[PDB]
Amino acid sequence: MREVISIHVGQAGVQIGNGCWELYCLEHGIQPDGQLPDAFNTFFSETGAGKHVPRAVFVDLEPTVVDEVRTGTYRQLFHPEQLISGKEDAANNYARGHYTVGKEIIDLTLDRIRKLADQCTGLQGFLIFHSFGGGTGAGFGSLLLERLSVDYGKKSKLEFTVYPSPQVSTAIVEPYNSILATHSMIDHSDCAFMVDNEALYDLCRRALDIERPTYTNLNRLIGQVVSSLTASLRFDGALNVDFTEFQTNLVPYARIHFPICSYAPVISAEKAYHEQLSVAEITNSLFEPANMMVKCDPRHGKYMACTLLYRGDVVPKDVSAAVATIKTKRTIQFVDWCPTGFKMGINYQPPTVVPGGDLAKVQRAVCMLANTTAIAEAWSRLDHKFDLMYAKRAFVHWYVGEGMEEAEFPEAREDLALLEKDYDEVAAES
Amino acid sequence: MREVISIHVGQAGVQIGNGCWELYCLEHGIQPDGQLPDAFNTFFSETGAGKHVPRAVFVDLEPTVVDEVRTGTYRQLFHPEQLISGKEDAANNYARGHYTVGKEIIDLTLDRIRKLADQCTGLQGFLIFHSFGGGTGAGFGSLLLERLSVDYGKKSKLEFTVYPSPQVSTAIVEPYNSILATHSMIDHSDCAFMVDNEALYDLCRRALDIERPTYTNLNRLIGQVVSSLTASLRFDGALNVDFTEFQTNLVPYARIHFPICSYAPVISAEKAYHEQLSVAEITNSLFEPANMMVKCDPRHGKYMACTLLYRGDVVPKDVSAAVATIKTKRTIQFVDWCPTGFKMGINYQPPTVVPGGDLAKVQRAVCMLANTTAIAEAWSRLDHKFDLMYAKRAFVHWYVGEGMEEAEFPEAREDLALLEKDYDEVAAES
Amino acid sequence: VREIVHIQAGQCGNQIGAKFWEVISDEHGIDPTGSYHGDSDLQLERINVYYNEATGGKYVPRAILVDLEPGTMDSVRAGQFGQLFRPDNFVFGQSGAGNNWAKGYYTEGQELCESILDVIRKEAESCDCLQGFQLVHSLGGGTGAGLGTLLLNKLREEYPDRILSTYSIVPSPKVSDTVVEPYNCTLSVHQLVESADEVFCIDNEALYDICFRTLKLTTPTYGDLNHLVSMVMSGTTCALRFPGQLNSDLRKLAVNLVPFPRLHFFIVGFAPLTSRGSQQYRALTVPELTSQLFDNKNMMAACDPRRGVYLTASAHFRGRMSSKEVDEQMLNIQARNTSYFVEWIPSNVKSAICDIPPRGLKMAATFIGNTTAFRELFTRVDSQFQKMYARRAFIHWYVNEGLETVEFDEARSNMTDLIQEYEMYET
Amino acid sequence: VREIVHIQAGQCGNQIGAKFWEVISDEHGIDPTGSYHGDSDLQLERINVYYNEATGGKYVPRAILVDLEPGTMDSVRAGQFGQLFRPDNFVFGQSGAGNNWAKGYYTEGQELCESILDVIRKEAESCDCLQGFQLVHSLGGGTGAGLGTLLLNKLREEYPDRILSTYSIVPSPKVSDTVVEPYNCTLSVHQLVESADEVFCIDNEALYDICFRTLKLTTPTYGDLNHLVSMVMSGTTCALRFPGQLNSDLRKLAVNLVPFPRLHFFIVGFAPLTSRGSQQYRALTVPELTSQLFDNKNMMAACDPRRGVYLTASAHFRGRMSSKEVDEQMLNIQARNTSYFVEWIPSNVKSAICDIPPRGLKMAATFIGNTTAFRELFTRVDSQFQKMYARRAFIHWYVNEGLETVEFDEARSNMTDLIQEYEMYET
Amino acid sequence: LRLAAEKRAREEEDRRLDLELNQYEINSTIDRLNQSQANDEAAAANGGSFVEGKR
Ligand SMILES: Nc1nc2c(ncn2[C@@H]2O[C@H](COP(=O)(O)OP(=O)(O)OP(=O)(O)O)[C@@H](O)[C@H]2O)c(=O)[nH]1
Ligand SMILES: Nc1nc2c(ncn2[C@@H]2O[C@H](COP(=O)(O)OP(=O)(O)OP(=O)(O)O)[C@@H](O)[C@H]2O)c(=O)[nH]1
Ligand SMILES: Nc1nc2c(ncn2[C@@H]2O[C@H](COP(=O)(O)OP(=O)(O)O)[C@@H](O)[C@H]2O)c(=O)[nH]1
Ligand SMILES: Nc1nc2c(ncn2[C@@H]2O[C@H](COP(=O)(O)OP(=O)(O)O)[C@@H](O)[C@H]2O)c(=O)[nH]1
Ligand SMILES: [Mg+2]
Ligand SMILES: [Mg+2]
Repeated sequence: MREVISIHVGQAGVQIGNGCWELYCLEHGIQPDGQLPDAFNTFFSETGAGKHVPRAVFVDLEPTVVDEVRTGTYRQLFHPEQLISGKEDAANNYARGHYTVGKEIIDLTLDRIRKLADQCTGLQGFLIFHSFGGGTGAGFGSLLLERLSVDYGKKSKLEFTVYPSPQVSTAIVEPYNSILATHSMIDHSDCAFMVDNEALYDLCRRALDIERPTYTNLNRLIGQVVSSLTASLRFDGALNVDFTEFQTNLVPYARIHFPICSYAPVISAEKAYHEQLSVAEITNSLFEPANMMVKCDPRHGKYMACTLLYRGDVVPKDVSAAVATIKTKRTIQFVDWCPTGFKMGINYQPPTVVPGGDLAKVQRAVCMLANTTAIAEAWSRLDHKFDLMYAKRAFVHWYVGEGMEEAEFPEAREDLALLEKDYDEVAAES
Repeated sequence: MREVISIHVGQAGVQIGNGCWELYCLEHGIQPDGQLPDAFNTFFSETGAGKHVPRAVFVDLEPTVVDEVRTGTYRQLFHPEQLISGKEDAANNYARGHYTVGKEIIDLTLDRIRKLADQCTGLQGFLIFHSFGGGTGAGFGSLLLERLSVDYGKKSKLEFTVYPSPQVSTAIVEPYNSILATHSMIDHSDCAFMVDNEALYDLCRRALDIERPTYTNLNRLIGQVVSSLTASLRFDGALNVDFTEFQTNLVPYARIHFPICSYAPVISAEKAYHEQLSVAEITNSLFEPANMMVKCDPRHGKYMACTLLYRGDVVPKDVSAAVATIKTKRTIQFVDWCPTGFKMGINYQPPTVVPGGDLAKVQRAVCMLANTTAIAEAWSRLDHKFDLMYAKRAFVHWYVGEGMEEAEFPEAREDLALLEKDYDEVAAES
Repeated sequence: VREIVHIQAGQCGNQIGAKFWEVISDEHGIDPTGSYHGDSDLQLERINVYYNEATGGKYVPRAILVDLEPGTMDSVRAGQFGQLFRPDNFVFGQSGAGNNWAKGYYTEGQELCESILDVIRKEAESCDCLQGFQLVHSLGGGTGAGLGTLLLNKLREEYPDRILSTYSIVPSPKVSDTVVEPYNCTLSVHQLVESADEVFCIDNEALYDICFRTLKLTTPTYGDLNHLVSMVMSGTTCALRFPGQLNSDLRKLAVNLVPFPRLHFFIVGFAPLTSRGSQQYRALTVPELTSQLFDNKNMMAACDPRRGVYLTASAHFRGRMSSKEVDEQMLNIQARNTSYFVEWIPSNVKSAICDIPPRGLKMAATFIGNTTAFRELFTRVDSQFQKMYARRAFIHWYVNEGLETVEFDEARSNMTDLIQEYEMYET
Repeated sequence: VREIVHIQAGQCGNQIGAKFWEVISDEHGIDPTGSYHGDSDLQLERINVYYNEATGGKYVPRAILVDLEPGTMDSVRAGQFGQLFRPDNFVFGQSGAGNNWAKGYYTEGQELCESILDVIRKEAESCDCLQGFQLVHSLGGGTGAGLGTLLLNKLREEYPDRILSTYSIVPSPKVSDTVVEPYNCTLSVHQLVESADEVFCIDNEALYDICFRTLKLTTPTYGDLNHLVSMVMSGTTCALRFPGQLNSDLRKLAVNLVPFPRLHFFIVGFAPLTSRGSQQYRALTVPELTSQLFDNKNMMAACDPRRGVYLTASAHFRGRMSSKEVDEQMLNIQARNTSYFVEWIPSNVKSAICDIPPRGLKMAATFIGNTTAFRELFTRVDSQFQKMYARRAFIHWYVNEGLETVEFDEARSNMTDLIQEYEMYET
Repeated sequence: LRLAAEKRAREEEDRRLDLELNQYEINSTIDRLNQSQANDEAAAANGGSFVEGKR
């Protein structure tokens, strides 16, 4: 039929994938063991009898995170060939995850993903998860995309990556790693969505009433976005949006593809008791700077085309009035050479809840993917962080010692400057 | 339908507000929890299930007054977003609530008032409460009005403020805050009603029978005036008056807008047993200096246009005879260019009495809104008090250190000085 | 969430402060072991202003105790509520006090200064917000007078915005417990004027006079005297801890009462103080409190307001009472005694109402006023200092510590100028 | 599967390691007889890191014991956990230590080294993987200072890729227990700079100061000091043994913390520590751990961070806690104290979280920092070496073993160059 | 509504297991092996005083 392949790389990918497959299995009604107590086939394969197996590949260069799944409840769900573990991690070193260690396991990895696609008759895209700061998320993720570009060609490769936060930082060598991975992402990826932990933390505190969240709560938020993102292929609705429609509608040029994500309503039980949450309200919640999952102000730049997806008992008349109302907002700036500005989507399957969850049981919800020049503010930040370290040659010896050439450091800086030129030139006057 | 939004600032605004909503909820027939044991749309919205919610926002820079509502019986009525509390109060300092602390919370508030206006299908005005002497009442109130003016524009923003008393005073810096706030109010506000505590003390002791009142009794008296003021929009009547009519009918010029308040009959339940209290009686009681809610004698000045609001059993025939009689009274003056001089309205629903209430159950009552030049007496007293302290500059250093430039102090004095002689030109005749 | 950090210095500060926590602990309802065994929910509303909670339901005060000799400390722990304090906030030296201001300021102060500031840093940066600090010390001694002023500069340097409220005890005119007091008081005044925001002045003689005139105590001890002072400290911060009809915290008080940066020295008084035989005759009404507060005998400082003129006045009321009745009394007393108020400031009386009273009393009041009568108290110490300094005296004890003789001249010059400043504003 | 080889050389290293195995065995639940009797399945997940299993359920550590005289080997043999170790791993000489660096490195080291290296070889080649080595030794003695450097050079020759992390104790600044330490430490510094990837410096004096100030221990024996140091070894490698939300192994730490090849000396610390009986006054939360970790008094090395500036810092957290809470605390401490961190490195603080805290604590933390304050310590030893070397003095005892006088000048030259390199990067 | 009241029940359970931490102050003090108790080890009886050197 129609189907998507999910690959999880590094801790930040597989830990999100744990939350995604919990949500996916419980939404369709499959027990964690893979049996039953429809749209099953877009994400699972039916081995026979009454058992189901996901289309997922779990990979990290160190076995601690993966062995949690092998020992956890979901151990009965996955096929052990899918669960791939290396020996020693990349030590937050791009060169170690790309040049020395990465090439030891890449060909074993590529056989499994290709094998999984043979059972896949109607493949239409890939979903890949990264963390930019990590050695494996950036070093090995770059090596993965470079090969999949020639292995599969003109198939949309969508990514879900955690972009480094403005102030919250857990790796000192983080600014070095993002620029190196930026060069490899920019040519091969069809479109890569942006999220960051710093905005998710504030969102997980203000709207959802949690005093002290963990990585677990943030992972359920991201799983909801992907579930809403892929629901058009699974459930019935009124305006279906395929994977290829994202590729053309969202990105105007080759190198301006990076979007940002949003979701609404994200609300607790007590507040949703008071709020009506009709179509007009949820559409207004999307455009506030607080709901953005990237801590960048949209008011700094301007908007290119955005894509809107509605899940619930939503009537098309209300959708048109909402966006027409949005166009009346003079605080929202759109670029003149995009007077169309929008694509809509409607589906009938409401959002789904989880035991021990954090969210409210709403009848309708909307998910937003937006392309804006505001994230040029984010790149100029990361470029400046790189400049201070490399001016004094702050961490070059570690990268060069593991096979990396120094010549890549200025080149990766050069490509980013071209990207910085491309954004404000796009945002320039008609 | 037709809606009005209420905004409450500071200690005075908040605890007036919970007094008013105690009245409205009792009047309309809704429990404090929002359930039932019509004109709901004018003040309330219907949430999920049959629960209702006020169209009100409570704002203060310190949590004590707001937290009383949060733990009170009415806590389940309000949406927790509506109750906004700052960290540390303005310390009766206009600069502290305008520049330093006010700008820390201004933008959070403006989202909540704007978001509540989206649910306002037929919005026609706002109601805003102040106390002039307070830092948050004046400083943050001015900033709120300044922002709100450009946000909405052609919407009638009505204010209901407490003018500092001629002699009763609780703050030494009280004259400074009132004059600085006056310059901001005069340009932005459509119309603002004056009352003072000293007159409300005298009325609640003389006419209404209490030896020793508190602020609780005074707040209930204010709620009656607003209840009759909005009764035209809610319940049936032989002569309806909308909010926009009050703006046009009362104020002759831009800057002379300030009216004063009166209400009749204010009578204890033993005294109400004596007299029939016909229409002519209550109209005559309105115009005596004893019943004025501002302690300035109108006989010192002259009357421009007055607005009268009748509630209950009144018949339009009796109204015409009463006002004709009042024109014959030679203790009442009118400027010559106001021969008509009156706006009248009649509504059928009588006032509502309260458990633990003070007033009687009278079935015909009248409220008066009148614009008079006798208010110019109040400005001169306030202006005199400002000059004594400013000559030796008794408190400039506190305001300057908190972000004010000194040059604003003479400007607000000048703008008041023009208003003082503005009143004398209008007081003249040709 | 307007936390306040409490610092006690010297023999005077530790005994006043220790009695201070007995008052608050019973007000909020904390058992001396530190557990809540109260009677009302309103007590736990805003106990965060003064306490931290140890996991287990045990509450710890934000107290820092400072002295040069450990003799007074073990007398505090011997007290009933001494177990409450955190053991590590006990900061003390191993040398005699010396009763010397220079010795405390230069020799032993520097060694203890660095350790004390970090102890301050722990409590100051452990809370969500910080309004100001609270210092208790006397000026006649050497420990609280000397080291207290040094710490007051460091607190101002690090934390300029916060309110540095201090409570001071002034050396007495007639009988006093130290020969070299004019040297200690004169030097300390320079640091108070420029650094602290609010200063409250208490005289020991007035405390005796109130006990014998009003309370009719046949044998007053320092416990009864310190009980009176703790009430005023409790009253000022009551607006932070409990709801009220008209709120007024510290920063309101400083803005209204202080017209110019240097004029911020205050006198206090507490009503009602009822004789044990007059209770059956006195009917408690709001005007009855007004009579006691503005009565000259009730003032805790031995400076007569009638000899000077008022600049500002402030009254705090506790309990459920009429707002009209309170406001009418301020007008009444102002208009009936017009000769004692300055013309160029109208409405010189500030007022407030707080809902919850002290235990046992169904209504009580607190008074804080600022007046030109302070010229009396400073002229007193200036005259004694001049004669003790015209000829040299014990001064060699201060010179042998590092203090220069020019510092005394600077100390008198600044002190003299503050006397003239109050002279000018009387006109 | 990231096995680590542990080597104990000298008196100081042997006794620290003996306590260090008591910490692990309790944390994993291995009976002193080498058998498993624990309580959780998670303990058997990755026991292979530190232990070998003998057929029969008997677990044997990867430990190698080295000394020049048999005195300490018999002391460990009589210890509570003495039977745990493998008897063939005991390698020792039959000569006095001599307290001589040259004698240990040249005269007796060579004969022992060929046997010791083969003892390393059976264990290093026996396991599936080998990430790095672990050495415990002093830098003021004759056996640890000399022979430890010799084995470190040889281990670098055979295993270039692996992480040669060592744990060293520096001679104290005020009182020390040997006349000729400055010669010993200076000669050893040349080897450690070029061969060892990670070096952690610990001072005995700071260990005593922690004992009185926090632990209140009136008489701290060498058991307490070694136990405190044993906490840090257990904390660093805990990320390998137990799962967590954010894994950070040794090589993650090296790349993050070390900006340049030669600046890799580290100061360490641990939190929380229990004040006797005063733990009832403390509410332990994540912010409280942050207070102790970046408190300068909890540092285990007697070099003040405040007199220098920071380059990189790293904190581990153990237990079930919030990830937002951790990341907000690191940002808070870096923003509030900008003066001590370098501009040309943003985000100077790394963070990590582990799931399972040690027994006895519901949460714990480890702090590792790299700062310019090491210049204080190296100035100390260089100064004593200089005034000893000018007189010549005790060189008579090193020359008669075969050490040229040219080696003293070279050793100082490299030591002084290391000090300058920290000076320059302060700009 | 139910999910909100359910949510507060979970918090109260979480605070109970937070307040358990008084248990591990007991271990911290009762830790005699770790010599927060100051054991006076190795059989001081004046025939000798020692069994294990550092003890
Ligand atoms: N949302 C989310 N982010 C995570 C999670 N775990 C780690 N991260 C993020 O991942 C970022 C760093 O990347 P790494 O954790 O090093 O991932 P990696 O690609 O495996 O890198 P290596 O461990 O060195 O191989 C941090 O900024 C974290 O915010 C998680 O469970 N959920
Ligand atoms: N009628 C009436 N007036 C009140 C009431 N409470 C306070 N006031 C008046 O309010 C004035 C003082 O200002 P506040 O009410 O404290 O207003 P505010 O903005 O909160 O002042 P801040 O505390 O600085 O924030 C005084 O003149 C009082 O007379 C009340 O309950 N009823
Ligand atoms: N009001 C009051 N005064 C006290 C108390 N204890 C001591 N004093 C007086 O405070 C003055 C100065 O005390 P001193 O010991 O010099 O304090 P220190 O030098 O700051 O430590 C002495 O004259 C004492 O008589 C007390 O409990 N209450
Ligand atoms: N922390 C600690 N230090 C010790 C212990 N025993 C000795 N030391 C210190 O280690 C330093 C040198 O040890 P030394 O005996 O020369 O070791 P050697 O090189 O093997 O001879 C001395 O200054 C001792 O103070 C111990 O058990 N623990
Ligand atoms: Mg990884
Ligand atoms: Mg307020």
